[PDB]
Formats: sequence, C-alpha cells, structure tokens
Amino acid sequence: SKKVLLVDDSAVLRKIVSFNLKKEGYEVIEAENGQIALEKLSEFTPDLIVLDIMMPVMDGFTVLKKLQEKEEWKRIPVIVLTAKGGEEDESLALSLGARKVMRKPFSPSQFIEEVKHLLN
Amino acid sequence: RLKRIDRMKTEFIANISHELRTPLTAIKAYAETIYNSLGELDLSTLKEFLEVIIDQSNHLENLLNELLDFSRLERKSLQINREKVDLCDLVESAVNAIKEFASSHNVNVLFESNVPCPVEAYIDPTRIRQVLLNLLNNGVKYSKKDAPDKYVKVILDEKDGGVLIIVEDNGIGIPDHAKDRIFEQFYRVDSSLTYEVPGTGLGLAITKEIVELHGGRIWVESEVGKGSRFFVWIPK
Ligand SMILES: Nc1ncnc2c1ncn2[C@@H]1O[C@H](COP(=O)(O)OP(=O)(O)O)[C@@H](O)[C@H]1O
Ligand SMILES: [Mg+2]
Repeated sequence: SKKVLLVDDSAVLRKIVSFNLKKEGYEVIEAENGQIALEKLSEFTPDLIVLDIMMPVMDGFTVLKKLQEKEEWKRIPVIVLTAKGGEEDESLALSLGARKVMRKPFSPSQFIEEVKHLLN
Repeated sequence: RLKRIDRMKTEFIANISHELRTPLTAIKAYAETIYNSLGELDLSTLKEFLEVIIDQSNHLENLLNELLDFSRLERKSLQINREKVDLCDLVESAVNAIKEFASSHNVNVLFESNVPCPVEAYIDPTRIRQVLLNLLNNGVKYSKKDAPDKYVKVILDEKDGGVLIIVEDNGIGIPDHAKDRIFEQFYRVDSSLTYEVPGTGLGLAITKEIVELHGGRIWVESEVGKGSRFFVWIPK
C-alpha cells in the first residue's frame, strides 16, 4: 500500500533496498537516475523517496533542489542514502530539503527503522 | 623532480575509498539481509544474494590487485615472463571476461582482426591480458551516458615487425590538455562527465609500464564527444 520511489544508478543497490522495502509490504518504483525519477513523479506521488547523490544525467542534489520547486513534490519526505561521507555533503542535502541522510555502507535494518519513522 | 603532486595523492586516497565502498556496501547489505531474513528468502533468491556477495568480493579483489600491481611496478619488482601466445584467443578471452560489466552499462564489445588468425607473439599472456582488460574496462566506464549504439572494439593488426592493438570506443572522449596526462599515475579527467565514475587513475600507468617492459609503446587519439582510440604496439 505505501509507495516508495527508489532512486539510485546501481541495480545491485536497488535490488537489495527494494527487497527490504517489500519485506515491509511497501510498493517500490525504481529510477536509475535523477531525471528518470522526476519523470516518474508525473505517473504518481510516492509517500517516500529514497535518493542517491552520485548518478549520471542528473544528480541527487539537483533532484532535491527541483523537488522544492513544485508544490506537490516539496512535501514528499526524502531519505538520502549515499556513499558521500562528508559532514558538508550531509548539511547540503538537509539544506536542500532532505529529511535524513544515511551513509553507505548502511545497515539494512537501521535503514528500514528510518524509512518507517518517516512513513508514520 | 617536478613529477607528481601531493594533492594528487590526496585525491587518490579519496578515490580508493570511494571505489571500494561500492562493492562493500553491496557485501554488507546483502549479507545482513540474508542473516535477518532467513525465513523470508526463497532458495533462488538466497543463492542470488550469496552470488552478489561473491561477485562484489571479486570486483573488490580486482581493485586490490591494481594497487598491488602498481606498487610492484613502482618498485620495479615485477619481472615479466614471455612465451609464444595467440593474441586472437587472448583478445577473445579478454572480451569474454568484460561482457557482464559491459551489458550492465549497455556497451557492446567487438573484436575485428585486419590480419588472418592466429596472430602469434612472444609476450607475457597474463600481463598483456591485464593491459587489454584495463582498456576494455575504460571503454565501458567512460562510454556515453544515454546512447543506443555504445561500443568498445578491439582491432588487431601486424605492423612494423610487431603487433598493433587498437581499442576504439565512441565514448565521451578526452580533452586535448588531458591526452598528455592520462597515462600518469593518479591522473583522472575531472569533469561533470566523470563525476560518478569510480577509479584511482592507476589503470593506464600500470598499462603503460607493462607495455614498456615488453619494449612496446601505448598512445592515444581522441575527440571530445566522439570517442577514443588507444594504440598498443608490441614487438613480435
Ligand atoms: N576510453 C576512454 N575514454 C575517455 N576517457 C578515458 C578513457 N580511458 C581513460 N580515460 C580517462 O583517463 C583517465 C585515467 O584512466 P585510468 O588510468 O584507467 O584511471 P581511472 O579509470 O581509475 O580513472 C580516466 O580517469 C579518464 O579520465
Ligand atoms: Mg550512484
């Protein structure tokens, strides 16, 4: 029933995060890059977005930025899940509207705890 | 005495971290999922997940062999060992090893010989396979974003009492100021078109040192946005 837009350029990463999300009964739509993600928002409005930073075509900082430029989007919570480990990368993502930033490698169980907290 | 930058060393360190982090993210997430989901995995998905762990370990191992190989060449402790080999099976073997990585990026990989096979040469097969793999790898990593006809091709020929191996791609190409530097240790072109591509900048320095240990040379030709040709000449 709850719908998550999962945005990452690694198929390997998407598979494992989609597996843990569907374990909870969530529905998953995949985007391979940030532009594809923004195009998917015309088909639907997800209850949550899981967002990578480093992606070809359109990165995650740019996604976050544009998400704040439409009003239907600007309110969908976003959890950023990224190999980017700097405090300044985190601050920037938060300043751009992300609700939470988690750094890869990640614990799948901690990640699902945080996904739940944003969906409740 | 001007050789290198300490800043290049700082970027290198950061890059190793970044490149190793990706397969490690997969290993840890897949392993912990299996551990916490035994009742929720069917057998084909359990085996699938274990095969991801294994395949991501193998990628990581390769990245570690690159660091090692480089330190060895650097301290001139890597002595090559030559023998007659058929480069046509060598090149086909290398194209084979790269198919998975390549289709994951929708890159087609071809092999044409201008001369009839086998093309026989006195080379270290292991070290020359490593040269071919770094060029094919590069052709995939640096291929165009969003294109339906992406390719890397190996073209083999016999020239100048030697073998001439060209690896051609239709990828992003290399700006002219960069052609003089790409073979140097730690050097990576830094552009909005390489931001998400991982690497250390060791690949082509290792390739070049290996080619030179055979008394051969490697050079490049490229057009920004058209693609590139790496030329490897080795004596027979
Ligand atoms: N086929 C290619 N097309 C475009 N750029 C390339 C290609 N091969 C190599 N390069 C560039 O040369 C740089 C150095 O290559 P290499 O030494 O293999 O390092 P890495 O792949 O770890 O950066 C790359 O970062 C990239 O900028
Ligand atoms: Mg990414």
